[PDB]
Amino acid sequence: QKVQQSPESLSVPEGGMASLNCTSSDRNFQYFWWYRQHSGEGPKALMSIFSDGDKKEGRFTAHLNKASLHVSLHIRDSQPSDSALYFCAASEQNNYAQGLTFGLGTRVSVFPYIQNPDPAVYQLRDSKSSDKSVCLFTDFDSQTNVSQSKDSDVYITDKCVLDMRSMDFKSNSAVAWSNKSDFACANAFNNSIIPEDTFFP
Amino acid sequence: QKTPQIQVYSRHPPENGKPNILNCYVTQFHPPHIEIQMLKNGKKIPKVEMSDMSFSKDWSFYILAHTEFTPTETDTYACRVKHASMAEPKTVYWDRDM
Amino acid sequence: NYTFRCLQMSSFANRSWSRTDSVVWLGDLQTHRWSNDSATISFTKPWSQGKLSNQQWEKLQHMFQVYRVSFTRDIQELVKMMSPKEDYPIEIQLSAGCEMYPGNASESFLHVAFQGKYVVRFWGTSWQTVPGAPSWLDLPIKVLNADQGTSATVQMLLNDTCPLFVRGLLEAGKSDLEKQEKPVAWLSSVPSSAHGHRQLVCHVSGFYPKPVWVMWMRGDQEQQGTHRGDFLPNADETWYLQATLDVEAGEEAGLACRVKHSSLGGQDIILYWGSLHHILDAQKMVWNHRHHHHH
Amino acid sequence: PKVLQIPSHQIIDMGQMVTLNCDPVSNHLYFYWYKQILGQQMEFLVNFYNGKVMEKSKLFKDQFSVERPDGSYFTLKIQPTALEDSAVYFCASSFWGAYAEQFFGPGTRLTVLEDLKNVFPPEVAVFEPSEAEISHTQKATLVCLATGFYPDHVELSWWVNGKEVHSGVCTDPQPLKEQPALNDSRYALSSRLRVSATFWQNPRNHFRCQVQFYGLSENDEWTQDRAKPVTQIVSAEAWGRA
Ligand SMILES: *[C@@H]1O[C@H](CO)[C@@H](O[C@@H]2O[C@H](CO)[C@@H](O[C@@H]3O[C@H](CO)[C@@H](O)[C@H](O[C@H]4O[C@H](CO)[C@@H](O)[C@H](O)[C@@H]4O)[C@@H]3O)[C@H](O)[C@H]2NC(C)=O)[C@H](O)[C@H]1NC(C)=O
Ligand SMILES: *[C@@H]1O[C@H](CO)[C@@H](O[C@@H]2O[C@H](CO)[C@@H](O)[C@H](O)[C@H]2NC(C)=O)[C@H](O)[C@H]1NC(C)=O
Ligand SMILES: *[C@@H]1O[C@H](CO)[C@@H](O)[C@H](O)[C@H]1NC(C)=O
Repeated sequence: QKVQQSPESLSVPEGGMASLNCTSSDRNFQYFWWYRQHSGEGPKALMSIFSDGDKKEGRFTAHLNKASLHVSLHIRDSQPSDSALYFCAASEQNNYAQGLTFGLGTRVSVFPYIQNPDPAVYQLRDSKSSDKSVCLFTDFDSQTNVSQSKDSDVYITDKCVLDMRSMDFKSNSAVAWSNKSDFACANAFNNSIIPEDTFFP
Repeated sequence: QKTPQIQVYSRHPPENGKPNILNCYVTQFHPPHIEIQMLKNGKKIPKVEMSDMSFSKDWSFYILAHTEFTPTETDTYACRVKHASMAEPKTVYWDRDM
Repeated sequence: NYTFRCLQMSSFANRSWSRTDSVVWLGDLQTHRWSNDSATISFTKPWSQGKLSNQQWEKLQHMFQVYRVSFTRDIQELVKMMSPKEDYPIEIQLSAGCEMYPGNASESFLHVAFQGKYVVRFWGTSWQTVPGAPSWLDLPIKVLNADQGTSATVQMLLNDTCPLFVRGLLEAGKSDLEKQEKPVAWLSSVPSSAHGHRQLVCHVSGFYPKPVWVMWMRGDQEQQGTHRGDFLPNADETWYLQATLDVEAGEEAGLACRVKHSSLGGQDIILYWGSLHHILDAQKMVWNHRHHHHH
Repeated sequence: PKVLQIPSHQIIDMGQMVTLNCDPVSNHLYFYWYKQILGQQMEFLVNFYNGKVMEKSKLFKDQFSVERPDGSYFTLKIQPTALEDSAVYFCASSFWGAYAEQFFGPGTRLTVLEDLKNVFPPEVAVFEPSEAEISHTQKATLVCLATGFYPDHVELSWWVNGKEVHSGVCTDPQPLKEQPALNDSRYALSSRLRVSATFWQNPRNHFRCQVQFYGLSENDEWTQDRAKPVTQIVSAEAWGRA
């Protein structure tokens, strides 16, 4: 590929640091741009970096080494607003009318620290008719990774982060549901690495 | 402002009856707005060609006027130059012996 | 070693009247001309596009066209801010290009003169005032440096485009740059300037490249009183030069003008004062007169 | 000062002509079109300036046509349309052709289908918080489930007491296929809203899950004897329980 980026995905705690790397395979493609796309939107350019060395724009610094065709992006004091898809684009040297050559991008996920985790799985009843049931795995720590569903009949969503602005509380949550009556919250999420301190009703 | 220096000279030796080219080399002037006239017996020559205006290391402008001419023993040739730095137009006559 | 030069001449008469004309040189040869009335850059040699593709050249012209327009808008607006308020006429000259050195070595430059005085330069990544420049220029410079797209474009033009273009230009026009044009010489005399003295003129024309050697000789003895004139251009892109010698009456005998130039190949032009070749040239170059000198 | 694109989403049948509109930034000279597949790879298509195409990629087929007439949008026509043309199309404008920031638009979600018989709107349901959670955490999380929608043209939003809320809300970034083995499977999306137990326990508080679907137009022909899957809103509501 023309623009190689590493890592594929990165997870950083709030206030933490994240380093993104990018390399050009073409000697003519030595001028770089760092673009950022928030899921379901048009990308926004963070900064250009056409000369060797550092370029500091607040919490963001881009380093360039044209000699080794390497550009990098360093994020300090990572905020949830920084959770996006980071693109590295390269511009061809001496070409005054050209498009952008984007890399595959790095999926950056800024996660929060759980002061007191209370991991549990709850059964939620439907508002109109009880005929439907969902399993909610909430208040778990950031270390716990919600694994993908093995059984096709049961659907398990990815980890989600809520922020209760007024209360200054944040919590991770996973959702699971089944069309099959032979379904239990205890015997749900079995494929996932759930902690031993988990509560069940 | 800088007063222009006019230098009139033939391209080839001034052999009479032989078609030649007469050059007029205006230099050391400022501003670039100038009016260069080439004259045959004090009458304006029509087919006068000008070089594109350029400037030297000292930022002062220079230009070359030139026309096809057949010199004779009896005709006179001159370069009439009008420039902001001069109250009256300078006219240097072609003197093939200098 | 060659120097590529883009010479821009901008003149502003009022808030509505302005004019921007450019000429391009590779050494002493004109490669381009861009007059205000022409919307596109015009080639003055068959090899003026260098080794750039038609698409490459088009891309370059498009940005230059945008530049010219924007540059006029930009100055006209910076004239309002400038103090004293509107000092028309306004004469802005820009000298940009690169000097080629052996290998991949090259050095670019962009120099600006306001009212015929060198004031601003593009250095590294920013526009900067030069020592001595008027202190009022610091603000428009700070304003100029705010344009991120201008500093990026200027950086690519100077750092990449210029040397890359010139490299291919020297290759494309080598035959025309390495041309050897034979000089031609003739003699004349004028009664200047001190009493009882006569000035002997040695005319040398149509030589290329520029370096020559023209000396009045009395056998093998170089006459120390020789005054070499300035190099004067010819329309065909060749040169003219003259050497003068002030001599007392009768001292003309035994004198000769010696011309040494690269195109001759060791066969130096020797013109003997008094000789049949000299009388036969004098005879066809006569005119009706009496001499006047202004200098 | 922002690049605008009309429409947001568009569903077209194979072979038909489709026009993607874009209103660039005022004073911008160079215009662009980009193709983005599955919200990942961003692909350059065309560069347009001075009323002509300045650069085109291999991805810019003979089916694609680009133009900008005086006083109208910078457009991208696709005639005829192919199934592979289903992607998000991005408009971009810049002051320069290179080395200057390109300003992107929100994009148009083009969906080229074999038959429109595969288009289905979402079925939205709200799941009331667990009484166990209320007594264990003193916080009430209610989950919303949008189901059986095709194509992936949904916008989920929570509405508490008539006002749209953003605090304590967590919508899934990308939906899931009900049959991942199937090529044309109906997607499913979920969102969670957390409030204090005191707030949920109040039966005077009204919580609503609103799902905006981007379906078919009135111009499109609907042969099947079922409700037309148009650009509609499918909202599901619940009240606080004492
Ligand atoms: C176009 O050409 C110009 C030059 O003609 C060029 O400008 C130069 O770019 C470089 C690098 O971006 C600049 O060099 C730096 O200068 C500063 C101090 O002046 C140093 O801090 C830099 O870093 C060094 O020091 C570090 C140690 O603390 C090292 O870790 C590091 O390795 C470096 O050695 C570095 O030297 C330079 O300032 C400018 N030159 C001028 C005159 O401004 C410009 O970048 C080119 N533009 C493009 C688009 O290519
Ligand atoms: C040549 O010089 C003139 C002088 O400014 C330029 O003419 C102006 O151009 C703009 C747009 O075309 C007009 O709005 C003005 O009315 C013109 N002003 C005057 C005094 O004529 C002209 O642009 C320059 N030539 C080219 C090809 O750009
Ligand atoms: C502006 O400049 C031109 C020529 O230099 C002149 O003829 C014209 O009258 C001037 N404009 C005004 C308003 O005087």
